[PDB]
Amino acid sequence: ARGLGTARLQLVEFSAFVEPPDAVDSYQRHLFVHISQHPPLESVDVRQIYDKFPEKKGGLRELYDRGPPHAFFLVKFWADLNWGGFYGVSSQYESLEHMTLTCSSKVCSFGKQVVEKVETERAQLEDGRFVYRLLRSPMCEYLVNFLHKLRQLPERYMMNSVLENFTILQVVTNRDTQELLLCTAYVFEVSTSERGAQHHIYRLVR
Ligand SMILES: CCOC(=O)c1cnn2c(=O)cc(-c3ccc(C(F)(F)F)cc3)[nH]c12
Repeated sequence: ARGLGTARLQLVEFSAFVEPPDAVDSYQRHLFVHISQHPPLESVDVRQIYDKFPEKKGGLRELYDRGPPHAFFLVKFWADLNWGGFYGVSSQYESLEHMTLTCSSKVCSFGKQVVEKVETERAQLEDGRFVYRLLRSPMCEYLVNFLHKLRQLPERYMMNSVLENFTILQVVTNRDTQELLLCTAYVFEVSTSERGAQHHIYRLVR
């Protein structure tokens, strides 16, 4: 694996952003986190992140046991919290086979599920490949609220302390055959002021 994606499904873009209200006058947007995928990746042993994701039911541990392991990834984000209009999230996946996807996103706090978002995306055949777009989806209110509180902290190390207990688990399944296609675990730190968002993608091995 050389990127976030498998033989059956590749992540092309993900971004979490805000467009200030004056973007209508002159467009701009702030990216909190961003992955653009328009030598193999480093690996991380899954035991090292087991605590950040509750055992619970159908958690990282359970899903990873069912497999296949080449479908499991860890993304480390350095979020850019240096920026009040539209808060949005955009995702795009690609595949060679025609499928209907169910994308489940679970937000955890202190290894306890807080909110869950589930959506179904159908394929658009474009240039011999199938594309799945969910663009400009409104960011869930819990995380818009979280970002506002998070930016109020006076110290970067306090934001990292808070973000230590904050994880997202994203599961993409083939809706018709129910087989898992992709599972990404996301962990978070805050980027320093001058640096924008950054990420590091790893394969989850055990
Ligand atoms: C990481 C993968 O996320 C998703 O797949 C997804 C789906 N709905 N969704 C939101 O409705 C808000 C965020 C988000 C909001 C804020 C931040 C952060 F800036 F705090 F890091 C990160 C993700 N993320 C998501």
